[PDB]
Amino acid sequence: FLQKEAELRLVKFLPEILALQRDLVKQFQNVSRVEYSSIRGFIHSHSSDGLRKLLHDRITIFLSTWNALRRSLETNGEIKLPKDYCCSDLDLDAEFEVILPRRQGLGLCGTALVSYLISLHNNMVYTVQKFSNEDNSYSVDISEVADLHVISYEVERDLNPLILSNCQYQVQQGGETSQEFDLEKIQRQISSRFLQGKPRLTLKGIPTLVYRRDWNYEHLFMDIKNKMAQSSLPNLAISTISGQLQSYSDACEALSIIEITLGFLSTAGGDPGMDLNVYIEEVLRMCDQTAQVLKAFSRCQLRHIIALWQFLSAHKSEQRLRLNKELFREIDVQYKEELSTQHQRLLGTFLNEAGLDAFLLELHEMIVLKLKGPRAANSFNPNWSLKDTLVSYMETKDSDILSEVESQFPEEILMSSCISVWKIAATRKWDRQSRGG
Amino acid sequence: TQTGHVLGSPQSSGVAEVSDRGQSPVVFILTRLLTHLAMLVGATHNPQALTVIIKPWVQDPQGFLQQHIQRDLEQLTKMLGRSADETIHVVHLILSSLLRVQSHGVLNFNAELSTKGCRNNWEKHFETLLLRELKHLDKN
Amino acid sequence: RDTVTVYFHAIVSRHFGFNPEEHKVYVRGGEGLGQKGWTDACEMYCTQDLHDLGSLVEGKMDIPRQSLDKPIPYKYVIHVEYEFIYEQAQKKGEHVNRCLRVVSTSLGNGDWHQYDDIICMRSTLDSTRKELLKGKKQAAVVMLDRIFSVLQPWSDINLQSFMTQFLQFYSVVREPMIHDGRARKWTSLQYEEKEVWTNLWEHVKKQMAPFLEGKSGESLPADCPVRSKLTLGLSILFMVEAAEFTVPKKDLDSLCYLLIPSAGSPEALHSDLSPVLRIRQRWRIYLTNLCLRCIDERCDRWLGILPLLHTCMQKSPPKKNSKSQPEDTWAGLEGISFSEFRDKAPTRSQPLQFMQSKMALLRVDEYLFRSWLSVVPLESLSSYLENSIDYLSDVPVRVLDCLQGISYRLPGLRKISNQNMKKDVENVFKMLMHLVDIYQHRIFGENLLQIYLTECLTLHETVCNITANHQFFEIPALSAELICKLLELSPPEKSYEDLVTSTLQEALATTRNWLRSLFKSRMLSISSAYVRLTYSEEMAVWRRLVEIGFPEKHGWKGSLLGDMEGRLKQEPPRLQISFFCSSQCRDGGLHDSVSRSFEKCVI
Amino acid sequence: SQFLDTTRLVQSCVQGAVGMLRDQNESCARNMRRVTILLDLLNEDNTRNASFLRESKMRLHVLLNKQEENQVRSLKEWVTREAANQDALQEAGTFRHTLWKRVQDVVTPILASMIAHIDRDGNLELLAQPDSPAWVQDLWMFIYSDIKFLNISLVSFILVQSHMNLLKDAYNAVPFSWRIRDYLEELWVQAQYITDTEGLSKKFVEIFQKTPLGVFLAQFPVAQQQKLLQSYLKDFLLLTMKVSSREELMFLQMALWSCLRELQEASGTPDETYKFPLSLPWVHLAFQHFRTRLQNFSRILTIHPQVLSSLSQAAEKHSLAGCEMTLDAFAAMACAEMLKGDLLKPSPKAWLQLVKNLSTPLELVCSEGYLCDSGSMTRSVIQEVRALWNRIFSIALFVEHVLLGTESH
Repeated sequence: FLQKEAELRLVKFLPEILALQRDLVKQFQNVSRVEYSSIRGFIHSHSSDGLRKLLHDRITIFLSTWNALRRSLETNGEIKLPKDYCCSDLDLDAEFEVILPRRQGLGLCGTALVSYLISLHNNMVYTVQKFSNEDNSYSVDISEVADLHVISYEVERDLNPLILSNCQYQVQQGGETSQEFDLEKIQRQISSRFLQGKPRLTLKGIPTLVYRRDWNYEHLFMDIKNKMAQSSLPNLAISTISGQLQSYSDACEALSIIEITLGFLSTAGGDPGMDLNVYIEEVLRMCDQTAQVLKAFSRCQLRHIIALWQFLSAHKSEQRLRLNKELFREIDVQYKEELSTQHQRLLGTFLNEAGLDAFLLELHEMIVLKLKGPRAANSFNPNWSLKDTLVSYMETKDSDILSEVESQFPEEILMSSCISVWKIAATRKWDRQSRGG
Repeated sequence: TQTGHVLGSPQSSGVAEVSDRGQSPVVFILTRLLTHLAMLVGATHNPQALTVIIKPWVQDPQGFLQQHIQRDLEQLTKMLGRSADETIHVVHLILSSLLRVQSHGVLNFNAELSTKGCRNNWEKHFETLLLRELKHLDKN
Repeated sequence: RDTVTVYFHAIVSRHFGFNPEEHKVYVRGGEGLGQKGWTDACEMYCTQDLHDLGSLVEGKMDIPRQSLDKPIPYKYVIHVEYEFIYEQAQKKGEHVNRCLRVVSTSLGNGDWHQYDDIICMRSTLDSTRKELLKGKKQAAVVMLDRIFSVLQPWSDINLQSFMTQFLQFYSVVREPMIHDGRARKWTSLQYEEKEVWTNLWEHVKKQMAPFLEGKSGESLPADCPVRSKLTLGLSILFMVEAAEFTVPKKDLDSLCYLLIPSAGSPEALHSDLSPVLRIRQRWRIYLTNLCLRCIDERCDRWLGILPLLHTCMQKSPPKKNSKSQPEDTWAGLEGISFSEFRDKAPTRSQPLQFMQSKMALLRVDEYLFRSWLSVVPLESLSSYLENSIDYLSDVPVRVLDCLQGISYRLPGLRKISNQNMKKDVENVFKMLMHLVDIYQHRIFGENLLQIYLTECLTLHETVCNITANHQFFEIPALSAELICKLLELSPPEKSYEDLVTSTLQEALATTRNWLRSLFKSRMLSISSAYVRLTYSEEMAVWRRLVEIGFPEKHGWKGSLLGDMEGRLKQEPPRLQISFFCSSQCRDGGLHDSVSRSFEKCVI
Repeated sequence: SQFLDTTRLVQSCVQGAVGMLRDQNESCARNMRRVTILLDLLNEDNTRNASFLRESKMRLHVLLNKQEENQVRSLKEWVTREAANQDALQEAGTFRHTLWKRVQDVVTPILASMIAHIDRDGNLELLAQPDSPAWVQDLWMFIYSDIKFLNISLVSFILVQSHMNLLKDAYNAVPFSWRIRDYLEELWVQAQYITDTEGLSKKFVEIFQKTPLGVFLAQFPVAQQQKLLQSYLKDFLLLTMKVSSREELMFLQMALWSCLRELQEASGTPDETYKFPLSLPWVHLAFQHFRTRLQNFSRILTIHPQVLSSLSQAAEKHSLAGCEMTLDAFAAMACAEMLKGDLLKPSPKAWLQLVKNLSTPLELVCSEGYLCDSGSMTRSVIQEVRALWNRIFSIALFVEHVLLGTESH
């Protein structure tokens, strides 16, 4: 307690800064929609004088406690932050973004402060529990914390008298004045008022705003695979589908419909049965567009949806190949490099003995999910091979044919030219499919 | 990590500079005071080398370390239930007691403080000597 | 806590022969005062000598809170001579005595102020009533003077004490009350609140007069209780508002003169005066109802009340037009219908002269210029822009607010049919280009070029759709000249190139849409064997829209020429040959591109 | 106008709008429910549905009007701009199909944001729930029929957030919970800033009746007004404090109602602010005057889950909460009785942990600072629970001093 009393004295204002964070989160529930340069303009941008003074005193206290605690955050908090935050004494005329509890850029001030406060409170209560109580179940979230639940005291008004009453004077017959601090009475006095009966705080109800736009589609695939026992598409089924979507605008409409239905299914439930027809028509109730796509989806259930999506995506891209149409128009040009004669020769050597149908599909999925253009060399720099990244991406969730792409795939695929391999494979498949009959 | 002398301006209302991961508060305080006065002694010859050593400031080691020492001394006089003269007496006793510690048991540590292990060993021996000499001031 | 402080103020008449040195005064009343009934409850101390009127006397006491909203009988005694009320008792043997009713809701700061009129000694009806009425009038005047003096020094606490004291003063005076068995109004006085506030206004006018003559500070009369003109204006505002009583229209020229921020040009004085007026809610309604009451056919000095209202909100919004809200919020008014005054017969030539007399007021804030932009008549707006050359030279940024204002007012104005506002528009646009190119290119500095480009293109789009007569093409012509000259002035990353490409594309698209829009017909129809254009002055129109110098990497020489060649090709070759040298396609413009295109089409 | 079937457009694009909506991964994801309820309420058969469609039409109109003003008109002239986008043309079949696709993709994010801003906790379910009292739909329409009061912003997977940690199908009884909460909070802030803490109730209620919402609710009859009031206490209690039960929610409901009545009994006989005592602001007033007490009551409800059993008999054997509040006092009484009942049954150490966990709340409730003023019966109750609390605390000290020593040593 005397080790961390200095910072324990400032946990009384944690509800205030937390309420400020809730208000700022609710009032700015967006991304990249901020225009206020300084906090002064933001606070003066309110006609309500009472609300203005509320924000004034709240932000003054927030600034004071942040300045008082901006030393242990770089060394003791469980979140790592750069030193540029605590190097300067922030003022009222400082930048505005700092008061926003983000988690990645310049927003770690409030998050780090509240996390340090809750961490020290939790550590203190945990130590107290493991000292004497040895058991507890009382705990509350940060969504309804009050001034009654936090630990608050004033040294001059409450802490000094309680300890000064526990200074014992002893005198001997010979004449002396010895000072003794009986540990038991002071321990019971301090414990029974401040650090007993307090809840065990958890980090669940933290005021935090969403910074990442959840559009990587990978969490949707994981949610689909975890919620349902997804199954692969039967060969006759996929053959019929490819038969009934030979057009292009048909493929685009199918893409739109399946993307909407996948967006619904990833953030909700779905029975592995209950074929895609009845799911389309009456589960979410959209109107009929074209009988062709419905007749295509008729022979599929929910347990194939993602697989269907991937195949459908490939089909669209594959169509763009036949009509000599620029097939991506979105990806980086650094990957749009032509393979060399030896490269395509080894690629054809692989293609001569390969299950092209699944391989082209998965490789197209890899490009369309990760090779989006900018910000793509972080883990897929155009200097690796394909067998390593393919096996790494497929060992996660795939148990399909693997040995062909690690015992027969080219060892120098030149990832820099990654579209060329799939394009040449698709041309080979199209020639095989069309020129025979 | 974060080597050097990274510290804010002493005129700050922040934390009281509580002890680090593994040191008693009194020993840690005495050790940091001795390190600060050692940096003053070194800077009194070549302030440019210290300017390179300490990261934030570029103007004057002397004034900033003087404010540091003033804060240190006032927190020491707030530390011992003595008089400021008696705090000075205690620090003088501590300083003069480590001169008569000719007993050599300070092996297996580097004399340059270039590694964290040797730095921690130096801190360990410094803690040992500081406690040995602070358990001898009440009766002196 | 259980006691309320009541401050009794009275006047002892000269007929009493009262001497503060020798005679003492007390307030004796029933048990409602908190002391024993009809006993000396509050000692009543003299403060000022009123000469012929008598002696002004003040005192205080503490009454129980249980007495709130209840009638308490009381009278003034002089040490013993009881005060005499010239009223006949309803019940024989009962004493007509003053009634104290402390209003719980009107306590305000917690202290009540009971104002009692001149204390009259019994003279050992109509003439006596008139004399008593005169004495009460003078008493009300002097206590209003005291409430005036309470306002000094200019502080928030003094202002609150002032408003509470004035409320209690009005409540006491407007309804003279007496207590003889039961509290009742003093109807025999016939002192209706009408005459009460007639006397109050006549007293107020003598405080109004000195400031109208230019007196301020030391030059003011030494008996003037209010020293700052703005303070006196706020005081009369508070008094007339709390009573909601009519003001003579002659007195507006005075009361609106008081509120002018004389000797308050720096914003430091207004920021330091803000704490005296911290409440930002009641003052808004007060000032809005003041201006709306002054919106009558005088509307002269009210322009001075805008800065006072405009000194106590947020800072100037730098946002582009059409994004936030219409002119009400941008100018900061939100409560004045300037649309009816900007669009009407401009019989009031005063505002222009007022503005010319108050250049200094334009520096006291930043909302004043934008507010004046949306209120000035359009025909005089060129002179308004001319008068602000110094203001724009001090800060070469207010031209952004000028663009915001014009792009605000222009779409509201109806379609064009006249010649007067033609002169208005050309004059205001020429003053605009003048004030644009004279100063510098620092207007585009600090990365401010993007919003300026957006404002210009929005002005282009919003001014294209008000011209459909092929003779006002000069408005889009100088609009294109304006965008051209603001394109070439900014200093030379690729962001500027992208912005200039997009802006010039939007400009030429808007011009093209306009040219297609007003030309919804054929052209060069013959109908007489003497072929002439259905838009006779169209060719010169083209002539002014092509010479404007734009970067040749862009279009305007491959796009617009294609537009003309598409326009001409529908006409039969014989007809265009006949029109070709019909003495109307004259003016070979020294390798004029349009004449050369005419040549190419004809060959 | 007739230039495009707006109703058809929204009926087609609701699926796209709600498909990208997501809750906090566990807060009753209702995507299929959301689209089903929307299509239930997106027809023209009912006049209520027609009014909803009209209001949605005007809201979409004004939102898009404010939206396109940042465009450079290169997208305002959307037809030609789309046509020049030839890949968009070849992906969308014919030309009219492509125009419809562009319109629906323009409309879908805006409507999704509208659903997110409106369906914060389930406001839509009230309209679809049958036998809904007239005040429900009247207030929902009234709040949905304003601009300044309910201002809607815009912005990928947008987020809709819960405000009360809703249980299974909470469907907040009030048409709008958070908006009314914040509106009344800021009204209280302004009223308390402008005027001192002497006519705080009067100024707050008068500025409540000054707003259009107050004059709207004044037209509601007494029965609907009081049902709306009770639902308002319920939603405010659920929002402010989260309870893991149902009976304790009703206990808090009655406690807050008793506190409100007691506050409405503080003044002797004003007859100017008590002429509309069945009004919304009193709720906030009650909290602002009794929050600590309520908080402590919350604690004594959260610290012991079995005490509710005794509360289960309270109104049955006390008929309490008539004029003033006494539920915290009865909770203290029940806790003291359960202390004095057994004293050894679960375990002496488990007992010691129980009594020490509830030691400090029982100390707080038995404080003169806690009970500033109340009825004399309540004062007698606090004195007797003080006596019983001191007795049980002495027993706890005794056991912790002797039994621990004689069982460990």
